[PDB]
Amino acid sequence: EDCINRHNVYINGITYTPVSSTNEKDMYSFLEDMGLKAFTNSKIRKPKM
Amino acid sequence: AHHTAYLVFSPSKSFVHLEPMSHELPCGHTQTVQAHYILNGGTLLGLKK
Repeated sequence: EDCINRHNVYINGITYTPVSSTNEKDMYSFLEDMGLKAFTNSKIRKPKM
Repeated sequence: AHHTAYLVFSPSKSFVHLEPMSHELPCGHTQTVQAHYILNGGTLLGLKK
């Protein structure tokens, strides 16, 4: 559930950069590509929005 | 009521407002005129005044 979308990304500075996703690798992803799953509450999956 | 307003750019992050006497204006008089100033770090290096 943990969405993080700001109304706008808030560049206090040059100019407000907008909203878009990323694409990188993850521990969740490491352990799914592993082949498996676990339970924690650590900050494993990226803070996707 | 309808009105829009905007904000400055200030990478110094300092700025002035001027508070008008925004109404009818006589002639052959004066008016005292006020403003509200901030200066992040002031003379950062500069000199005194």
